Amino acid sequence: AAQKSFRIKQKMAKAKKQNRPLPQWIRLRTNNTIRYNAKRRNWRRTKMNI
Amino acid sequence: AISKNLPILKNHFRKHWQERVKVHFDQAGKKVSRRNARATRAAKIAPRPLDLLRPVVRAPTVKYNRKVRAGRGFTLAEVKAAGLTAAYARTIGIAVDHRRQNRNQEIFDANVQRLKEYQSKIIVFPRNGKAPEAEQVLSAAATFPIAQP
Amino acid sequence: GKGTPSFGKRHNKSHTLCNRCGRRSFHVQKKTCSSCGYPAAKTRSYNWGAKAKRRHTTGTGRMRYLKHVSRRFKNGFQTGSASKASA
Amino acid sequence: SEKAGHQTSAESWGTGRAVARIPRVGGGGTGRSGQGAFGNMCRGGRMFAPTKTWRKWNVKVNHNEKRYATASAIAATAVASLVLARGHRVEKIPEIPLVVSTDLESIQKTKEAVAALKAVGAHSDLLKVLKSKKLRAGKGKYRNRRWTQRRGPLVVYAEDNGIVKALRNVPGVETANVASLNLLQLAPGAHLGRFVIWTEAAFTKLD
Amino acid sequence: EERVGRRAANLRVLNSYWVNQDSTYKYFEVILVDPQHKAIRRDARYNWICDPVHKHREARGLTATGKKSRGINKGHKFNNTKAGRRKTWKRQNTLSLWRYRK
Amino acid sequence: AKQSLDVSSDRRKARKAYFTAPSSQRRVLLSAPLSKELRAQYGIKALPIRRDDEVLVVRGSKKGQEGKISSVYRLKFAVQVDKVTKEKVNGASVPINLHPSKLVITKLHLDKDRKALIQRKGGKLE
Amino acid sequence: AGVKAYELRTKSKEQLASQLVDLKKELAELKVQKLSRPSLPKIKTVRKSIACVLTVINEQQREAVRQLYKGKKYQPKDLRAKKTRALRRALTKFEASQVTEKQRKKQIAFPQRKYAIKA
RNA sequence: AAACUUUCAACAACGGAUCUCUUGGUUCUCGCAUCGAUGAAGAACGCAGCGAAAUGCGAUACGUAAUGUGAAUUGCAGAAUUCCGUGAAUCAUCGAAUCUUUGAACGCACAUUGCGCCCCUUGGUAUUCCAGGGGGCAUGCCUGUUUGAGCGUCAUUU
RNA sequence: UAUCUAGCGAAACCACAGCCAAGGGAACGGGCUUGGCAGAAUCAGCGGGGAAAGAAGACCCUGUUGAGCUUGACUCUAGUU
RNA sequence: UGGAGGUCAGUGACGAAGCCUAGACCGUAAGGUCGGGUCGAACGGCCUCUAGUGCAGAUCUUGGUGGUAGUAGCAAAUAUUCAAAUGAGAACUUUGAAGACUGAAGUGGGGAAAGGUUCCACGUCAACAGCAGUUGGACGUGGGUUAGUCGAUCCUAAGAG
RNA sequence: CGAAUUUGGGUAUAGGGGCGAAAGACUAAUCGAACCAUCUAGUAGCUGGUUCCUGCCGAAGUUUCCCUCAGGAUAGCAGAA
RNA sequence: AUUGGCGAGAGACCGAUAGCGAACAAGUACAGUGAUGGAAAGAUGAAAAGAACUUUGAAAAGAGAGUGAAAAAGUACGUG
RNA sequence: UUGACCUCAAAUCAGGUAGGAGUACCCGCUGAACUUAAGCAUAUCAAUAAGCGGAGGAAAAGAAACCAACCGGGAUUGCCU
Repeated sequence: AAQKSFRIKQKMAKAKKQNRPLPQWIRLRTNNTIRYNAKRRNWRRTKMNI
Repeated sequence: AISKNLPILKNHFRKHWQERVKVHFDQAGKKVSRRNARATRAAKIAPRPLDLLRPVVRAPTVKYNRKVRAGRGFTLAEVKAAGLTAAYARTIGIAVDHRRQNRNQEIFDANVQRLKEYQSKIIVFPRNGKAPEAEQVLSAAATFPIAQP
Repeated sequence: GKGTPSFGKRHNKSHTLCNRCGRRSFHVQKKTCSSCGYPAAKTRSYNWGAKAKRRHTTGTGRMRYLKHVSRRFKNGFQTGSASKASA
Repeated sequence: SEKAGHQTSAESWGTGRAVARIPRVGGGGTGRSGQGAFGNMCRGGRMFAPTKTWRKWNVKVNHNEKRYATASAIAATAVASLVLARGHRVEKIPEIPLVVSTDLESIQKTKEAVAALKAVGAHSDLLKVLKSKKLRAGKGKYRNRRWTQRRGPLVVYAEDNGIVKALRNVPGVETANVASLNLLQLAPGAHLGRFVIWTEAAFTKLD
Repeated sequence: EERVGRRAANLRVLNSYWVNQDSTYKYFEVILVDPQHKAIRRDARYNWICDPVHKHREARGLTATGKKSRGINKGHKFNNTKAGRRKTWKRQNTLSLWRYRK
Repeated sequence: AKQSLDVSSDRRKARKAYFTAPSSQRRVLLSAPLSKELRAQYGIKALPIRRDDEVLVVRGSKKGQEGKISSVYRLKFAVQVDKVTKEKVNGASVPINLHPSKLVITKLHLDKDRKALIQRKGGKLE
Repeated sequence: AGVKAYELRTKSKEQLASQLVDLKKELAELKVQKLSRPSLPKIKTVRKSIACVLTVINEQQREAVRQLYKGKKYQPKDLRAKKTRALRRALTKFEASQVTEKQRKKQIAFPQRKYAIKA
C-alpha cells in the first residue's frame, strides 16, 4: 500500500520467505512423502488476505 | 398408526433418549474393579473383617414384616446392654445406629446376644506392643449370619 | 448493476488483523474481532460452533507450557536434581 | 461415531438448480464445495442406520439350557465315533474316554507333560496341531487374529498342581477344570465330540 | 450472594441474611470468609472453606439460599429434587441396558 | 501367550513402536547374534551392534561374505559393513544395507562400557 | 570440540564472563566468514558454547540468590518452586492434618482399634 | 471394393476399479487427575551449513543445563582418539534455566512495533535535557502498616 | 464476421437413434401394422420437425404445507390507564 | 459377499488373490468349476454363526470418459509492414526503418485505497500468457525500499470508549 | 449538468431489525424478512428410488366410520401356520 | 457419572469413495468482508541397485546398452 | 492544645488473592422451537438443545424438621425391582 503498518510488513516478510520452492535435497531424504511445496502461494493465483 | 389386536404399548421414547442411554458393557469390568477394591481395602485394614457388624432387625410394612434383615446399626440401648460405650463400639467394628429405637424385646434380645457373641468371637490388639498374628476374615455378616426366628 | 460493476467498489477493509487470534477478522469500525471476541476477556466460542471450537481449542498449536505439565506431574512435580555422575 | 457424516453443514439447494435434492456442502472453492452429503448415498455422508453400541451383544441362555448342553457335549466325548468325525486322530486310541493317572496333575515342566501326552496316545493329535498353523483368510488377519490352528485334546483336571502351566504353552491342547468344564471347548464350532483326556481324579469327581 | 461473590472474587460466600427491606430494594449482609488468610487457613474448624471444591459456592448454589432454591430437602415433597433435579431427571430418563438384556 | 496385561499383542501398536522408535530404542533393536566361538568364550547369545566389529554375512545374496562394520545406519534399521558393496553401473560403490540379525559378530570392539555390558549379561570376558 | 559445562562451573564469575565476550567475538568473526565460505558449520559449535557459558552464569547467580534467601521467608516468585496453580492454592500437609482440639481429643481417646475374628 | 459405422479378440493407451497390505480411525474397557497473574490456551515473528512445510524451540531459539544409555547423525557437505570416555545422538530422560512480540495481559494505547512516568546506573559539561542498560508503574478484593479526612464523637487543655 | 486454412479449442443436449402417409394406440409415431420406398461419406445454408433445450409449471386444483399483510376471526401480549 | 467357531494334519512364490478370455464344462437360474494370458502373497471347500451382504435407474454421490467436435468460438478498442541480430525454430523477441494511434477530462508523469515483491538483474521455457514464443507481471536464483524537515506519531470532528 | 448535485475517507443505524423523496426497495450477486452454525437426519396423508435366482399359492379398487374424498381404521378378497 | 486430557489394553468393527473432516506438511490447501465453510492426496523395488555409457534429436525424449527376480515394477512407478 | 475511638479514604505501602483455558461428565440459572396431537391453542418435544455463570477428579447429595402405619425401618449415592 506504499504506507503500511509494521505488523503488516512482517506479514510481508514471511510471505516472501515461504514463497520459494521446496529444497531439492529433501527428495534424497529417506522415506520422504513430501513431493512439492503444497503451501506455495503466488500473487498471480490467490490473494493472501494479509 | 394403530391396527389389529395388539396391546397398547406405552413406550416412553418421544424424548431424545439416545444421548441418555447407558449400556453397561463395564459390568464385567466393574465387577473386577470392585473385587480389587475389596482386595485392597482388606489388605489395607487387615486383619479387621472388611465390614461392620449389622444388627438383625424386622423389616417394615405389612408385606415384609415376616422377614428379618441386617439393619444399619445397634441402638445405643443395645450397646450399653452389651456393656460397652458407643464410641468404643465404633472403633472395634460394631455398626451403631443412634436414631433407631428398641421397642421389641425379641429383637432387642437377639441384638444384645448378637453383640455378646460378637465380643467373645473377636480379639482386639493392644495399642502398645507386639500384636498377635491374626488371620483376616473378610465377612463379619457371614460369620454371624442373619437368622430367621 | 448489483454485480460485477459493484464488485469494483470493493477496495476498503471491513476487517483487519486481530492481535489475539491472528485472523483477519478484527472489525475496525466495531473495534472488535469477529472470531476470538477481542478485546473481551472471554475468547468468543459457542457450543453451536462445534467445528470452530475444534479449530481453536487446546492442542491446536504449540503448547508452550501445558505440553510439559503431563510429564511433570507424572514424575510428581518433584524438584531438586539427580545425583549419579555418569557411567 | 455418533457424529460421523454430520461434521458438515450441508443443506439442499432444492429444485431449479438442475441437481438432485440431496443436501449439499455450501461454501466455495474447495472441490468439496457443492457436493452431496448427509445421505447414505453420498461420498463422505453418513451410513444408513449407523451401527449403535446398544445392539444386543451378549445373549441370555437358560442355566438349565447351558448345563443341558454341557452334559450332551461331555457325553459326546465318550462316543468314539463322534470324536473321529469331529476331526481328532483317535483311530489308534485303544480306549475312549482316554483316562490317565492323576499324577499328570502334578507335572510341572512342559517337557514331561508333552512326553506324557505322546505316550498316552494323544501324539497324533498334537502333531495335527502345530502343523496346521495356517494364516487366516481375509481382513481378519490384521485385526490381531493372524493365525488359525486346530484344537488338540482337552486335558481335564481336578486340581491345578502345575498341569495348567505345563500345557499352557503347548499348541492345541488346552486345560479345563472338571468343576468348570466350559462348553466353548467341549463343542468347538458347535461340533460335538472334542477329544478329551481325563485324569483319574477328574473322572471320579465327574459323578 | 452472587453479586457480592463476583465483586470480591477472593472470598467465599459463607452465608447471607436479610437485614432490611423497602419498596424497591432488599438489603442483605453477606458473610464472607477469606480463604487465603493464614488465620482462617489455620483453625481447621474453618479450613474446609479454603478447599478448592468450595470456591464460588454461591454461583453453584451451595449456600443456605442455594439449597432452598434447588429444593434440596428430605421428604416426599421433594421427590423430584433430592440430589439435584437434573441428576434425578437424568437418572430416571436413562435407558439402562445391560449385557444380558432384561 | 501374553499374561501380563501391560504388554500389547497388537500388530498395529507393535509395528508403530518399531517404525517410530527413537535412536536409543533402535540400538537394542539392532542386536547381532554372536558366533559359535564368540558365544563359547563369552556366554552371550546376541549383542547389540557396534561401529567397529568384524561381522560375517550368513543370509541373503551376500552369504558367507565377511567384513567389518563401517556405519550402523540406525535410521533404516540397517548396517553398512566395509568391503561389501554393490558397484553401480557407473562404477560408483554404494554400500549394502544389512539387517544385524542376519549378521554374525566375529569379533568385538571391547570398550570399557562394553566390558561392563558383557559382565551385566553374564560374560566371562575371555 | 566446544566448551563443556562441568569445567565451566569451576570457573569464577569474572573470567567466565570474560570468555563469554571472547566467544561472542569469535561468533561474530564466523558470522561474517559464513557469508563468504559456501559451508561453515563451525558456527554451530560456538553458538552451542555460548549457550553453555551464559547458562552457567545465570545458574551461578541463581545459586547465590538462593544463598541470599536461605531459610528466610518470602522467596522471590521465580525462586520458589513452581508446582501448579492449584497446588500452590492448596492446603499444606501440616495444615490439612490440622484438627480442632475437640476432634484431636476424640482421636486419642477412641482411635481406630485393630482387631480380628478367630472364626 | 476401399473408406466409414458397428461387434469381438490381442497389444497399446486413458483411469484408478478390484485384490493384497496399513505408523490411521472407531467402539469398549482399565487407570490417573495434571492448565493459568511464578503468566495459561492461542497467535504473530523468528531460529538449522545447505528447509518451504511438518516437528522442536525462542536472540541460550530444530535448542542450553542436569541424568541414563553408550559412539553416532545421515540427503549431501563438514566434523568425527571427542571413542578404555564426565562422553557422539534430530537419543531417551528431564528435576535447572532461557522463554522474542503478544495473548486473562497487567503503565496508557494499539488499524501505531505509538506515547509515557518512577528508581538505580553509564555517557554526552548535566537533580532538570537527550540517550544506553537494568528494575518497576493494571483492576477488584482481603489482612496489616503509614499518612490521613469527618463539630460522627469522647476525654483533655486555656 | 460467417466461408477456407494454420494454431488453440469448449458447452448445452444426449434411453437408442434419426424418411414418410394411413391405421390403431394414453385419442398428433422415428420405432408398432399396412404400403411408399431405400445406395457409402458428406460441405454451406436453413429454421418444418425431433410435442428440441433452458425451470420437479410461475397460471389452476389439492395439501388438514407455510409465509407476507389485514381485520368488529379466536386466544393472548409489551405498553399505557 | 465382508467377517467368526470347527474341519479338510486343504491350496499357495514350481505362483494365492485379482483381472481379461465370441475357450470348455456343470446347474432351469442365482452362480460354480476348469483351461490360456498378466500377476505377485495370501486364499478356499464343507457344518454352523454374524452382518454396514447382492443395484440399472433415485434430475442418485464421487471419480473418470464420451458423441456433439477438431465443431462453436479465439471478429469492440482504425494497423501494421520490411530488414538485421539472437535463436534449432521468428506474424509475435530485440534493434533499426517506415507507417500509424492515444491527441495534455491521454494508451503520459505521479499518487490515495488495494495488492505484496509484480520492481531489477542473471539462467531458463516443464506448466501459464486464449495462437506462438527465443519474450513475460510465468519458473529458478539473488539484489532492491536509507528521512531531525516527506508523512504516521501529536490535536480534535462526527462519533467510539 | 451549480445544486433536494456527485463522490472519497471517517462515522452511526443489524434482522422482525436497520434504512427507505416509499419500489416492499436496499441491507456484500441472497430480501414480502439477510447470512452463518446448532436444535436437525425438523415434518410430510406427497414425488422419485428401493440391489439375487427358482418353486408354490395369489388378489384389490367394495361395505361402514373419520375436517373423510391423493389417506387411514374396519369388513371383504390372499398367503402362511 | 465421564464422546475432554494423559497412559494402557483389546475388538466376530472400517480398511483409503470405508473409518475421525483429517492413514499423507488436516482443520492443511482453498472460498468468503466475516461469522464460518473446508477438500483432494497411501503403496516403485529386498535394496535406488533411480537407467553409467553409445547413437538420432536443439532439447525433451526415443532407440540401444544396463541395474533389477521382474522396467508386463522407471519416481506419470503394487495389480491395473 | 493534645490524645483517642467510630466510620470513610489514599499509598508503585508489606504480604496475598480473582480473572482466562478446557468443558466428556457435574452444580445452578435462562430457555426455545422443529416435532407429536394425523388440524391447532392446553399438552408434547422439555423442566431438553442453544446462551450464561461455577468447580473437581469426580461433582452434587449427605447424616432426617425422613419413610412409614409396620413385630416398624434409619445419612446420602448407584443398580435390579
